[PDB]
Amino acid sequence: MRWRADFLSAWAEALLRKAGADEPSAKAVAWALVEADLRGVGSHGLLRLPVYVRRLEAGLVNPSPTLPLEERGPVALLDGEHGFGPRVALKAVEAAQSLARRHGLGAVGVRRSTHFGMAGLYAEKLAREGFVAWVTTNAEPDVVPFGGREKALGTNPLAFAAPAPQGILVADLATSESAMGKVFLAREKGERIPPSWGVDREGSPTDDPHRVYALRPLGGPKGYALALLVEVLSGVLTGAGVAHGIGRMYDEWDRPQDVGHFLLALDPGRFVGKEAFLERMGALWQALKATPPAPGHEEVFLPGELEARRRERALAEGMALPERVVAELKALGERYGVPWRDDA
Amino acid sequence: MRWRADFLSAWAEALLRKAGADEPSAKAVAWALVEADLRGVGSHGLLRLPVYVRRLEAGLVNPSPTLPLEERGPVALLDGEHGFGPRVALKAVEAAQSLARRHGLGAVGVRRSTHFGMAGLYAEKLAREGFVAWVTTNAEPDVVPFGGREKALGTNPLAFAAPAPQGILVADLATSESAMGKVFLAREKGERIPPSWGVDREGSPTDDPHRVYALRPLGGPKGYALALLVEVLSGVLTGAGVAHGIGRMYDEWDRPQDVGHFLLALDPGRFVGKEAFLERMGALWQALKATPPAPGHEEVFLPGELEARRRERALAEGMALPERVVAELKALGERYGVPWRDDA
Ligand code: NA
Ligand code: NA
Ligand code: NA
Ligand code: NA
Ligand code: NA
Ligand code: NA
Repeated sequence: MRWRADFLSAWAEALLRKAGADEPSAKAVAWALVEADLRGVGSHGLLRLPVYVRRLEAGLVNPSPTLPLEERGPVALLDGEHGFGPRVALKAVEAAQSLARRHGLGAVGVRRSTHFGMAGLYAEKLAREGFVAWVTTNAEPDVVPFGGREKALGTNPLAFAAPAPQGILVADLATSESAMGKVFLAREKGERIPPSWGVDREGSPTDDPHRVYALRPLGGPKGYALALLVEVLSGVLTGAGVAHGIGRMYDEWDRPQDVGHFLLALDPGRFVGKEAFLERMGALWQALKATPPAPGHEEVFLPGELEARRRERALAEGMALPERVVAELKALGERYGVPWRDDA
Repeated sequence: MRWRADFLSAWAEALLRKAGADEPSAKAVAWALVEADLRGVGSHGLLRLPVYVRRLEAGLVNPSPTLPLEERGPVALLDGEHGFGPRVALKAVEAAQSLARRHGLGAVGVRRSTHFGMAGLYAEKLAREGFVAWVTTNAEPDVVPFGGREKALGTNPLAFAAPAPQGILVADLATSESAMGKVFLAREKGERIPPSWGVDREGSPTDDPHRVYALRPLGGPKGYALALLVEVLSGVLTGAGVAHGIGRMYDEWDRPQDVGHFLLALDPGRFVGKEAFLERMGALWQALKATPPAPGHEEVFLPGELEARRRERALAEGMALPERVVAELKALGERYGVPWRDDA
């Protein structure tokens, strides 16, 4: 069962306004979640709308932040004022590209934000402006450090993007084996998960998403190191919450999260040159596509390539949603007087 | 059998001078390789000296580069002129910290360099100057892309570092399951390797380092995406060799490599603040050390922590080297009239 993305986008925005979010915030969230679904990244799509709205309802999210920005040369600090992550992140994107246009590069350290959805969306937006982009965000601890048995770091994802003649190369990855959102998606779809993703409360691997207590770092020490890099850039460096100091969106309803983000935009025009960069990216892209596939693969794909293909398809045939997610969205619609669209 | 690091360092430098390297280049290489050995990273230690010298002998390395540097605000491009990687990289480090001191951040794109050893060494040096550091380098293809069966990308490692009250957090990781240097080390030590690291020429996993044809990306798609990020920053963006365009240090003796590197230094003083940054890093460090260990672990360690401990120990008790490496170094010493030190 597929749904009209444009209708769901309008619906989500309306529900958010009804819940109290101002116009730019409601649009930013509707955009971030639906865009994720379009690309086939359900872990960061409308599946998240219910908890996002509940956080607002509980008074843990700023519905209309001013978003103070302080510039210092090619560096800028953004105060999210506890606004919705997508709203905060989109302003960070604008600030980063503006700084890069003027100085050749721009770094934005964000504090007091909240879960911002798919990191790749922001990196992609920056790349569409002609910049090489690097975007990171920390999160409440859900992952054991390498060699440890208790949660110490968030899934702390990182995203990177760069323009190419063939399209936008976009990488989006949690530094743990898997993002927690994928565990949530499995729960909604009623599916088992790879047992290497996490362990139960007794430290044993489990393929039951409902029994996952903590996640494991990607490839042991390496994913652990990457999680720390993301933590330093997104949290320590910005003035935002750091690891255990970050409020848990799903478990702590006493105060705002204070999630931090880090965004860096680089102008290739200041390096090898804009035209040269694109031609070189094109040759790299071409080379990867020309690589003979491994068994079980029809061809090699660039990060973001399949996502772009899925988006086009979903915009034409509609986007899919798990029955359980729809049921929750319907209940949410009734709670806020913005009924699920029967024409969607 | 352990050896005096100071004696080996002096020996290597002398052999390099004898082979034709100028003073700064010989010192840079001796430094990079021995420092790697001290930290227990033999994959990037003196094990590499023989091939480095052979590259110089064959006329594929500039023994005394001028190292032209072009600054453009917080960005700078460095022409390695085919000099030894460590020599080129050390100048990049100096340029990066200088730019960061003036602008708050500094990015250096390096082209026409060669294998530079352990990336973590450069990130660490930058962090000791008070900066958050990010260092990457591309390399000739040795890794299959996710979904592919032929080599398309180098092990393309990335390193990150940041100062803390307890020490310097330093992450150093190849984006493939393992670095090729670890495969070489296993060969010298006469040990088997994890079969998940690479495949033989027929595409089958092998635990025999002598039969490894291609390596696999870290955790499939994620390591592949990370390798591309490193390739874009180190190669595409800099004007250096890109993937298949990079000369193979071990297999192609017709022309220089043209390896590229990317270095970024961030001044925390321009973000949350220098003092605040250190205190926050200290709390994060403390939290990780306080995490209960998993079975088989005595405690949780920070990236770079064990490496620092090993360095101190090696400086006091001497550094170890595989018998096969020593034998090759001895043959090298005789070839260049700089005999292996019997007092080492
Ligand atoms: Na209420
Ligand atoms: Na009310
Ligand atoms: Na992804
Ligand atoms: Na010769
Ligand atoms: Na000669
Ligand atoms: Na390492």
